[PDB]
Amino acid sequence: KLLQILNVRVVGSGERVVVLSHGFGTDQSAWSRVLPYLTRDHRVVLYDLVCAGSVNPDHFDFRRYDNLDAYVDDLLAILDALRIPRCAFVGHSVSAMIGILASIRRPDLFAKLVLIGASPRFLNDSDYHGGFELEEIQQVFDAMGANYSAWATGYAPLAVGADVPAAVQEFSRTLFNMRPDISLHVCQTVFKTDLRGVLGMVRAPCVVVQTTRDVSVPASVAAYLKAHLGGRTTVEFLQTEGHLPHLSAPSLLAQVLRRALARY
Repeated sequence: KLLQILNVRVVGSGERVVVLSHGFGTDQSAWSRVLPYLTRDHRVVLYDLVCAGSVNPDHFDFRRYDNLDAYVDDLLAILDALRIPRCAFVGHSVSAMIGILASIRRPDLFAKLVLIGASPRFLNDSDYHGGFELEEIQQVFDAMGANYSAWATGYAPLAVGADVPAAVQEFSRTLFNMRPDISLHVCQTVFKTDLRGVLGMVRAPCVVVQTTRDVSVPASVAAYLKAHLGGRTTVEFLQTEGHLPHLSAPSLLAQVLRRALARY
């Protein structure tokens, strides 16, 4: 079942296992440029989220995946299936949220988290700056429904951030492959998620990767995570911008991953 359905791949080798888990609009191919920096040293597990365009969309149960817990269930089932008792987990965006929840459910299994493009809550609240307002997201949801292709075309370069045409082309490729109803549903699920209250339950050490601008993650979010995450947390800075550094600046991201994954 799950190992086939979610395109699970295990590559490299080592006692140090690391799971790479992609974000919204991409699939595991997003990791392809960083992957060669990890596989000499680590056993690496890749998989696609059930909402990825590279997964048959008829597996997407809208009821089941109404919250991120169901995505955590998939991740845990994959690791249990592979008989992995201990790993480091690298998660981008929605997968950083999944990683946080999964590390709380199973603190035995998650030795270290690396969180990229990460936020505990995207909507603003009283003295909390998430980056988004309700009326704004309502318009986003309408645009995704009215003309998904036009929405995706506009979003891709903004997510990449830096003027890196090859990264825009690549992210667009996978974004256009998400089924639009699934896309909208995931987008809604992420915007209703608020992990602020459970951050202190994370016991794993955490590296939060901050780029110099992310359209979906204000600069203040990383300090917030560092202040509230319950494990030993550091913020590591890349000297370039964007929400998708694994696509736009993979060599630089790989340096941070090699150091973060050295011991755990």
